[PDB]
Amino acid sequence: MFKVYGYDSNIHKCVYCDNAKRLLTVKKQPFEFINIMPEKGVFDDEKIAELLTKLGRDTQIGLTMPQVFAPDGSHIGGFDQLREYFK
Repeated sequence: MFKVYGYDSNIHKCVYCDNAKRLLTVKKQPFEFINIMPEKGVFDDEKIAELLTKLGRDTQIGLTMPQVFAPDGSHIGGFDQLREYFK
């Protein structure tokens, strides 16, 4: 299943979050959303922590959301980046 790290609407807004969700549905793939910001204060270091490790072993200065991850456990990217995953 695909894993998306971004916003929904209750805590934070997101226009590209909905668009992408449609992309998958169009391809017929199992996936689920995950709110990286469970609190209006700060994102969830728990999910954000494992995320950082998911990509590699460095840092991301300005990483945008939502961040998706392949079922097997890999960094796919956003829409365009993921579109490549689909093709």
